[PDB]
Amino acid sequence: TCGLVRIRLARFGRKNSPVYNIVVANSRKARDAKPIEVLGTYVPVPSPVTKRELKRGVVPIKDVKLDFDRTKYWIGVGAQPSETVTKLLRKAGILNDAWATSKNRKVVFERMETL
Amino acid sequence: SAKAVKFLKAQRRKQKNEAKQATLKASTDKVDPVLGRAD
RNA sequence: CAUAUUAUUAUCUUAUUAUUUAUAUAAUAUUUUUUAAUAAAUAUUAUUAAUUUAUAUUUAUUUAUAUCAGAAAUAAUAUGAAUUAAUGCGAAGUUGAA
RNA sequence: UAUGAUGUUGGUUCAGAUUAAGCGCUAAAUAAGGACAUGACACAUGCGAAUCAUACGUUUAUUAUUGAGAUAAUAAAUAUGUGGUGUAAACGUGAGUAAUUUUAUUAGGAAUUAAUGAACUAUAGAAUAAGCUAAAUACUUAAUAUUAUAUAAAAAUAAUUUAUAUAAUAAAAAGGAUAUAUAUAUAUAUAUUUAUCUAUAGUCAAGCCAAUAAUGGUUUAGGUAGUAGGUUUAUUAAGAGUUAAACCUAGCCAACGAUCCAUAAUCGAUAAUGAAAGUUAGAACGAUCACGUUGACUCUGAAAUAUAGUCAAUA
Ligand SMILES: [Mg+2]
Ligand SMILES: [Mg+2]
Ligand SMILES: [Mg+2]
Ligand SMILES: [Mg+2]
Ligand SMILES: [Mg+2]
Ligand SMILES: [Mg+2]
Ligand SMILES: [Mg+2]
Ligand SMILES: [Mg+2]
Ligand SMILES: [Mg+2]
Ligand SMILES: [Mg+2]
Ligand SMILES: [Mg+2]
Ligand SMILES: [Mg+2]
Ligand SMILES: [Mg+2]
Ligand SMILES: [Mg+2]
Ligand SMILES: [Mg+2]
Ligand SMILES: [Mg+2]
Repeated sequence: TCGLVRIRLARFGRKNSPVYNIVVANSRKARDAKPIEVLGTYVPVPSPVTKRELKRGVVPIKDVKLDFDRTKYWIGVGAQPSETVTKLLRKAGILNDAWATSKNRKVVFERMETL
Repeated sequence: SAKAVKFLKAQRRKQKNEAKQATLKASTDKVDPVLGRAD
């Protein structure tokens, strides 16, 4: 994270049940103040799955809603995503491995796009 | 005292303007609305 | 009659600051005229530190204007007041006959 | 609820919902949402802004070469020395403020806002010399790198824009960390890293003005002399009596309420209520402004009368 424009997560919800708002915001402004744009939402809690479903083969899913075309516009301009936003966008395929870090093998499931 | 001289200048200007307004009230040739001009 | 706070000013005082005047054997840099100490070579010749000198950058001193804030005067905004005006209520009644 | 009874006018009260709530009595567990509205009254105590050793310096220990030290390699220590970045935000508050710069709205404007980037993006380039610091990426001095003219062209024209050619733009910088390669510990030369400076554009941002609305008292009725307007000058990136100077004109506001006084931060896709128009609040969520004990000024900076600095006031 650096620069004036940053793509971050703003905390919404209630105590002990966070949800997050993927926003484009000024660095110098407050975390929960109204941002430049609201690119999406991110619900951190995985969807619970039945013990049976663990055996069947499905995994918990985390729900992210995002504007793919607009996030490309903001990344192009030089808005600097944060570490968590970097992780989210990199899984989405928006960001490639150039954004990986040393701190961060096999692929059970490759990324797939569907309607 | 520059304040005193400035105040005197302001006063002179103001009284000049009030005299101008008072004499401008009677500067207009006021005909008789009843009887028209004198002749 | 007494206390309090904002506001202003042809008044008094003024921190600091901003411009603005003038003065510096006043400084610092460079430019001259010069004086000492030091080096190299066969009388020196240049070098540093000081002497005078005239351009900048400031310091001290002053001239003027404005200026925080203080008084003094006025006004208001309030707060209290002996003295004092009116009226409201109620107790059972008292007096007139409007 | 009048009335001896009737009809009507007329007030008073009640039924409903709510709260930034308080109090009386009473009270089990859990989940969530809030919590000094009053004295912007005063404050004990502890915390809330640090970080960088890969900027410069210091200080050790071992090994090697040199002879008390000197120089390298490797380990460390050093944020009480010199430096870089950060505190214009966020947090809290609602004193001031009735608009002279505040709030809300507009598919609103120009002066037709700067050779401003503040901190990232994409591109090119450059990174020189001295001095002073003990040394430097600290400071100074110096080197090199849009606007105004003149010619035309047009039209979105009685100006702007375009292109050209000149003038000045002309304004900078900084190295550290590793490796290696040369040669003669000394320099030097490349590469990798992380910095530095300039330029174009993008993004994020700023400054200014307009129109409409924004509480009560006229038992506050006249107010205003920079006052209202014009012309110049200084200042600003930029208009304007905004501030300072000069000279002209006599205007401007006002019974559809000026000026003055009192009170108040303002608002919403927020909260309460109603059938609705509306009315109330502005706690909580969010937006804007103001302030950080009080007043004025100054430096830096693009942006500050800064929670900075100076001066004064209070304690
Ligand atoms: Mg009765
Ligand atoms: Mg709770
Ligand atoms: Mg309070
Ligand atoms: Mg070191
Ligand atoms: Mg230090
Ligand atoms: Mg602030
Ligand atoms: Mg530098
Ligand atoms: Mg005026
Ligand atoms: Mg108030
Ligand atoms: Mg109100
Ligand atoms: Mg307030
Ligand atoms: Mg609120
Ligand atoms: Mg509160
Ligand atoms: Mg302030
Ligand atoms: Mg306090
Ligand atoms: Mg203050």
